[PDB]
Amino acid sequence: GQKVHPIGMRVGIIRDWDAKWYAEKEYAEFLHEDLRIRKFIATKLADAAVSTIEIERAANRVNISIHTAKPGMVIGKGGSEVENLRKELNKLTGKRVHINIVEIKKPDLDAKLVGEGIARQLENRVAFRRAQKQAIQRAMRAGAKGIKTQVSGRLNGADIARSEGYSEGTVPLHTLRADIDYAWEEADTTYGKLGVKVWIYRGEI
RNA sequence: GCGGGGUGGAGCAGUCAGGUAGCUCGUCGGGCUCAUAACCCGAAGGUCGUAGGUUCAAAUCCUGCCCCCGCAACCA
RNA sequence: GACGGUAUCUAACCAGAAAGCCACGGCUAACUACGUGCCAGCAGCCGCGGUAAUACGUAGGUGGCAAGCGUUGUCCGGAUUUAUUGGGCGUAAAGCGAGCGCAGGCGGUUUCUUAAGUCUGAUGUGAAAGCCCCCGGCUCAACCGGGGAGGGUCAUUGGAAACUGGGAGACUUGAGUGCAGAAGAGGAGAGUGGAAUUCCAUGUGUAGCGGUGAAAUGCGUAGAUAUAUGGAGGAACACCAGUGGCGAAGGCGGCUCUCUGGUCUGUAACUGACGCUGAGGCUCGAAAGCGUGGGGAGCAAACAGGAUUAGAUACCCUGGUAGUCCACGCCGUAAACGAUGAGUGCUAAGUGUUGGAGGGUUUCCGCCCUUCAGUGCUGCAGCAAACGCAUUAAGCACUCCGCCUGGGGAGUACGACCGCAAGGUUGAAACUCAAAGGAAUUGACGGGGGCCCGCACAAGCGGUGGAGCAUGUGGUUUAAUUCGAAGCAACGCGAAGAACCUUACCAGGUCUUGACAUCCUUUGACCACUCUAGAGAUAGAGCUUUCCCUUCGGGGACAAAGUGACAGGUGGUGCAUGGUUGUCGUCAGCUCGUGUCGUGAGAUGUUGGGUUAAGUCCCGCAACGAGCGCAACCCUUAUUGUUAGUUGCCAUCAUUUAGUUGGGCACUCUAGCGAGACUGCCGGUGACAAACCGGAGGAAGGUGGGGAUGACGUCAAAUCAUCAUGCCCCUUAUGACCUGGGCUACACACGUGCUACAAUGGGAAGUACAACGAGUCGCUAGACCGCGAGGUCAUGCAAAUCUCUUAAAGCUUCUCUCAGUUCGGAUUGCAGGCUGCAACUCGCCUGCAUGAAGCCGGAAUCGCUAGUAAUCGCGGAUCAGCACGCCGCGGUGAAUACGUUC
RNA sequence: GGAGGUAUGACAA
Ligand SMILES: [K+]
Ligand SMILES: [K+]
Ligand SMILES: [K+]
Ligand SMILES: [K+]
Ligand SMILES: [K+]
Ligand SMILES: [K+]
Ligand SMILES: [K+]
Ligand SMILES: [K+]
Ligand SMILES: [K+]
Ligand SMILES: [K+]
Ligand SMILES: [K+]
Ligand SMILES: [K+]
Ligand SMILES: [K+]
Ligand SMILES: [K+]
Ligand SMILES: [K+]
Ligand SMILES: [K+]
Ligand SMILES: [K+]
Ligand SMILES: [K+]
Ligand SMILES: [K+]
Ligand SMILES: [K+]
Ligand SMILES: [Mg+2]
Ligand SMILES: [Mg+2]
Ligand SMILES: [Mg+2]
Ligand SMILES: [Mg+2]
Ligand SMILES: [Mg+2]
Ligand SMILES: [Mg+2]
Ligand SMILES: [Mg+2]
Ligand SMILES: [Mg+2]
Ligand SMILES: [Mg+2]
Ligand SMILES: [Mg+2]
Ligand SMILES: [Mg+2]
Ligand SMILES: [Mg+2]
Ligand SMILES: [Mg+2]
Ligand SMILES: [Mg+2]
Ligand SMILES: [Mg+2]
Ligand SMILES: [Mg+2]
Ligand SMILES: [Mg+2]
Ligand SMILES: [Mg+2]
Ligand SMILES: [Mg+2]
Ligand SMILES: [Mg+2]
Ligand SMILES: [Mg+2]
Ligand SMILES: [Mg+2]
Ligand SMILES: [Mg+2]
Ligand SMILES: [Mg+2]
Repeated sequence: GQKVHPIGMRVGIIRDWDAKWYAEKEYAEFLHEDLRIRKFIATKLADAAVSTIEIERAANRVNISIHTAKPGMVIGKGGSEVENLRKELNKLTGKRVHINIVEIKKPDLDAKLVGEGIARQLENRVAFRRAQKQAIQRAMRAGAKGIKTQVSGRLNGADIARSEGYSEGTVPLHTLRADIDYAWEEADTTYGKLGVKVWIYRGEI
């Protein structure tokens, strides 16, 4: 059957909100500025392994923390690239933006990056079994307590869609204390959308 | 000309022996079934071919007339 | 010298004139694009084609072969698929139903002999050409020539002599005879016994009997059935009785006698291979059937009647003829079965039993051992596709016979033989299919079995189906009644808000780089507002008309224009998809790694014994572990310590109409941090286990109550209108703007609701008790106006402070008095109130008037196991306004569960 | 434990 979102289930139990601000009358305004901020960054930094955006609001300011496995690319030479990002965000948001780059250690354990990686390979006509197996290898070598991956759609151009997935170790989706990262990424192929889902189980909380 | 028949959609009673219009299957509506059949429950469908008489009252008795069916309509 | 100026040779000249055919899904060497969309076509077989075809057609490539390449036809091969080499017959095709036997095939030991078979030597011959072998010739090869070899079940002749055969002997083990015993439903004939059924007669006796799931037909007051005593007649033989016995098989069951077959065991006197098998022939051969003559109790095709049923030419019931029985003569077939031909020998064991034999003990009885022949069970080796067989082989061998060669057409046709007939025996082909089949495996299923669970049923309570109305759906209607959902799992569903908007539909009016983007662009503002026209969109006017900066060259931020790329689709396909969801179901399962078993698919684990809500745990186990689920971690609710004490609270105090003010946070409460339940404690049961039963303490006890949490998968289930997206389609349009209409249309059918049908009530008055929640142009106190909906001035509160919000059921009095009513409140008239630019189509509310059906609801059907159902209100999301819906909240608060057949 | 005997359901997918 259908399963609860692994992150939505643990938000407020062991996982915290990414939108780390409070508001009453500007809640609607702030929320949809965040969506424009998140959408803009996902376009500007599509080439950098940007995983988590945390937004904090202090009066007229907007503090934005960007987690990236390629901090050097995001920053650029002498902060050229991030500085061009604050100006673009300042124009977009209409207020002061501070951008904080955070280094993602162990990107092989970050579901979004792993899912994005598998998605890119499928777009290169890489064997879908191969793409998932080597993602599993990297995650386990990085020390994951377990990893689970799945690809759905018209695999290798098959007329009839099907889902093929692989797992290793433990992925206890019902254990609420388990720190299970999840991501869904889409790979657009010649035949249409392929859905890549990744579950990574790190040290339980 | 000799008989037989006209009553609900069809097939039949009731007609002799006057009082109250039904039975069989079917039709329609609802149930039951995944569905159909079977089954269950409700409803509808004729003032008795048609028009006069007799009577307190007729589908019934009397009379006519129109329809439908089997016979006959000529023998050495 | 016909060939003939032919071969051949030499010189010059030019790459110049000289390649195709088939195949490329697998077999099978060779792959991609278009085109086509179960069409056109391909195809040797399997099979391709249903709008993204390496299989159809074309092209480019590629493969094979090449002056050829392919197709068709024919033969051999592959084909062990007629098996001599070289197969089979328990269940796949295949053992004749069984015996007796002529011919034939085969046949024990041995001496001598022969030598037909067999083996061997020599000679003769097996023409030439041809294949093959050497050797030469043509420039090579083909081709030609020379020399050989090979080829015969050949003849003549000389040898050998084991084996088969012939001849003369000998032998005793096979086979038979004798002698001595053993058992038997073996057969035939003639008698005979009891039990029971039926009929008949006679008493007794009185209204039923009989029968089925339930009934009826039937029998009986003309005396039944039952009961007693008898008589008649037919058929079959209870107990004994037993994978017990006998027989070739079919078969044979009371007892007695007469005639008669066979088998088994000892003995070892006799014969001396006399044997085995056996086409063709002959004999026997269940049951049904046939003929002639008897018999006829019971049973029972047919048949009759009664039922069942949609129909029943059935199953069921009541009857009942042939037949079943006897004699004689036919028939000659059966899942005539061990679905396993006969004879012989050989190849572990264990244990029953029938008939014998021998010995060792036992007083006998019997026990012990050895053995023969049957009959069973279990089980090695071996065999087998497996199932299984296994000294009673399906094992290892030899002999003879029968039979088989894909399924269907066929055991049919024709012919023949046999038969009284019914039919039997023998037995094809055309044509057709690419399968039929055996065993085993995993699932699913069963009107199979066992064990369990769930408001599944049962036990209850209240409903739905009837009425009115609300709402969704079908249908119909319509210019449109937008699209989606359809068994559970569509139908108060997407819609948590259709008057306009929404809106996707329709009519009319309109626009064509566009309502919305990006990119180029240009002598920069654009909007905005104003007026006319217009339903409006829109036009035609007036009027204003932009910033950032750097050095002054400009650029960049934004329009707005221009123009071409492009935009735009709630257009299609949820059978191309991602995501999301329902569903089985919070049911307990679903698997993997390694090992092991199996030829194999698979199996094991995961089953078994317990236990649990649970694949929960324990124990056992050819398994040992692991993962996804279960459980736990999370939320809420029930008790409590501590910290905190306002806006919450008021016990001890004084005060106020007031928890008011002072004062205090003690209690309540709010909220963080903690405490508490863990089978932890105790008794019993249990396999020293898991666990179960009860107990104490405790606010809470065994998951405390509830929630969140939904395994691998299932239904090509839902969604291309949330979004996204492959492919397809539209592009002055299927895009876009506007006003109006529609989505709310109504002869009808269904789903879900609401309100009722009254007195456990209606009406009036008085009085009490919640919780979850919401609030800024919002929630609104208080006062005043209005019958009311509400209006007016005005107040507090961005809020455990103010407000919505004095909850309704409830309780206490009064009234009504069973009435379609003082029940019910549909429908309609009139008059108003709000929100809105506007409520005619289409809003909600109010007053007055009006006062419909409905008297508790057919078949059928739904929810619920307690703070639940039932009933009562309250808040919220969407929302200007608008729900009887949805989500949540508290009040009051039951009935029942024996039990698991359905 | 094992063994011989006593109503209906298009076609493709
Ligand atoms: K082909
Ligand atoms: K052979
Ligand atoms: K036989
Ligand atoms: K010889
Ligand atoms: K005898
Ligand atoms: K006879
Ligand atoms: K024996
Ligand atoms: K054939
Ligand atoms: K409906
Ligand atoms: K889907
Ligand atoms: K295994
Ligand atoms: K506390
Ligand atoms: K699409
Ligand atoms: K879409
Ligand atoms: K309703
Ligand atoms: K209703
Ligand atoms: K009262
Ligand atoms: K309106
Ligand atoms: K009702
Ligand atoms: K509202
Ligand atoms: Mg190939
Ligand atoms: Mg082709
Ligand atoms: Mg051959
Ligand atoms: Mg068979
Ligand atoms: Mg057979
Ligand atoms: Mg007979
Ligand atoms: Mg036969
Ligand atoms: Mg024996
Ligand atoms: Mg019940
Ligand atoms: Mg109703
Ligand atoms: Mg659909
Ligand atoms: Mg509209
Ligand atoms: Mg409109
Ligand atoms: Mg689907
Ligand atoms: Mg299982
Ligand atoms: Mg488990
Ligand atoms: Mg076990
Ligand atoms: Mg759980
Ligand atoms: Mg579908
Ligand atoms: Mg689309
Ligand atoms: Mg509607
Ligand atoms: Mg009444
Ligand atoms: Mg329950
Ligand atoms: Mg309640």
